[PDB]
Order: sequence, then structure tokens, then C-alpha cells
Amino acid sequence: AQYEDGKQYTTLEKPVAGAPQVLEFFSFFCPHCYQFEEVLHISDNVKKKLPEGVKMTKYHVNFMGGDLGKDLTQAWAVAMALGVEDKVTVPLFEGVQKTQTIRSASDIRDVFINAGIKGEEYDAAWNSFVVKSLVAQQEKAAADVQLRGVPAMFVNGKYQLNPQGMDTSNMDVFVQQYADTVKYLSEK
Ligand SMILES: Cc1cc(Oc2ccc(CC(=O)N3CCN(C)C(=O)C3)cc2)ccc1C#N
Repeated sequence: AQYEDGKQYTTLEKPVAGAPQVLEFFSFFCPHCYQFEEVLHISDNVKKKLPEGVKMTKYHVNFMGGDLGKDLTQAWAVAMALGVEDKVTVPLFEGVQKTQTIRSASDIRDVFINAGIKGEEYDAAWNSFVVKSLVAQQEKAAADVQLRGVPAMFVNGKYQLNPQGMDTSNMDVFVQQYADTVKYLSEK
């Protein structure tokens, strides 16, 4: 077959019930996740190949960057609660990996302030139990799939993307192969 288990994707030994349709995991310390966001724009191209009525979910992970890694998972919960993911994703990536100006929770907060989120607005969200719940959801989703590496994408709680089995000759070709695989698994 053109799409084969173990080539473009793998099948989870224990599928996860009630999982988001398309679940994406990343870390702001993750180098390929940087490429996935700024160079390849994976999630955008995936969204454009899925049907218009399908939910896409992106979660941060703790297992990279120690203390700051957990701060960034809580900050991503704040971004999701305020709906400002598209304003802070790039400055958080570059603050961690390019300029290396993000070294504390205060530095993370500065990114939101510079992006236009008011100080009281950010601090209220940061300390809200709604964000506490959103951090728990990010943790449970990763723990449900025994996640130990990022970037990672899971389709319908049973299929995991395998970008290693795709062509990296051409970056545009890799993205389309990736997005077509998600669409194929979505229709499975
Ligand atoms: C064209 C291209 C293609 C790429 O392909 C990947 C993608 C993801 C991975 C997986 C990975 O990095 N992980 C997750 C699993 N584990 C256990 C880890 O430790 C680390 C590898 C190559 C990466 C970057 C670029 C670029 N520009």
C-alpha cells in the first residue's frame, strides 16, 4: 500500500478514547518544533487539508527545559485561555531558541505584554483555576499517549505521525506528504 503502518505513521498499541481529532504536541525548547512552526508551518498546512469542520488541538509538554519547561506549559494554557496563541507562538520560540532572552517566568510574561496582553489580564489568567485545568488537560493528553518526544501528532487517538519515514529532499514536499498523511488518517 502507499500508506503503510510503520512508514508514514504508526498505530498505538493502546488507542486513546475520546481524544481530540488531531492532537499536536510541541515544546518551545524543541528544535524541530521551531522548524515546524516558523519554517514549515505544519499545523497551518494540515488545517488546510482537513475538512473545514474538524478541530485541531496543540499542547505544550513539560519534559524539556525543566523548570522553565513547566512555566511554558502554564503560559501556553494562558495563551489558549485568552485566545492569543497566534500572537505569542513566534516570540516565545525565538525568545527561547534564537535570542535566548527567555530565562524566567518574568521573561515569558514580557512576551505577552509586548504582544498586547495587559498585565492584569495575564496575571489573572496565570493564577486562574481555568488555567490550572488547562495545564492538567495538556498533561493528561501527553500521559495518555506515553509521549516522550516532540514534535508529535496523533490522529483520532490511534495513529501517530512518523515524519522520519518521509522525504526531506524538498521542504515543501515534506509538508505536503505530512499533511496528506493526516488527511488520509483522518478519513481512516
Ligand atoms: C524537513 C524536516 C523534517 C524533520 O523531520 C523530523 C521531525 C520530527 C522528528 C522527531 C523528533 O525530533 N523527536 C521526537 C521523537 N523523539 C523520541 C525525540 O527525541 C525527538 C524527527 C525528524 C524535522 C525538521 C525538518 C526541517 N526543517
